[PDB]
Amino acid sequence: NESQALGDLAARQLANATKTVPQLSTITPRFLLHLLSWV
Amino acid sequence: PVEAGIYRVNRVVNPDRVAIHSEAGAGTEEPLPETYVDYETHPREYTLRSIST
Amino acid sequence: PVEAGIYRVNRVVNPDRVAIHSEAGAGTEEPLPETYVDYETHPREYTLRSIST
Repeated sequence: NESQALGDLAARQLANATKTVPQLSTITPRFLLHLLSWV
Repeated sequence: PVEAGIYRVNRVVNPDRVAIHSEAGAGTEEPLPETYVDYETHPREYTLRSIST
Repeated sequence: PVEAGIYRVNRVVNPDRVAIHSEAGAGTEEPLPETYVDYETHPREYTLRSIST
C-alpha cells in the first residue's frame, strides 16, 4: 500500500536487540549436592 | 526491560551431545573426550505489541 | 464521615462500551478507536436516618 510513514521492518535495522545468555534445559536444582555435608 | 522492543532468547541445542568421562575405579591413561556447546541458529525473537486507545 | 447527611455514589454505565485496540502481530497504520467513560445520570443517594429516644 501507499505508506504514510517509515515501517517497522526498515526502522529496526537501526536498533539493538536484547540478547540472553544461552538457556540450558537440562539444569536441575540439584538438591542432593546441597543436602549433603562435604569433608 | 527491553531496550529497543526486541527480545531474543538464545537456547542450547542437543544438550545430550556434550560428552563427559567419569571413572568407576582404577583410572587409566586413555584419551579424554573433546566437546563443545552448540547454540540454535534461529532463536525465537519477541517484539512488544501495543494496547492503545 | 458524611459532611451534610447526604452520600452520593457515582457509578460507570456500560463499561463494555470502552473500546481498546490490541495488536497480535505486524502492526499496521489503521485508525485508532475513539472512546470515553460514561456516568449514570441518576446515582443513588444515601441520607442518614435517626435512632433516638
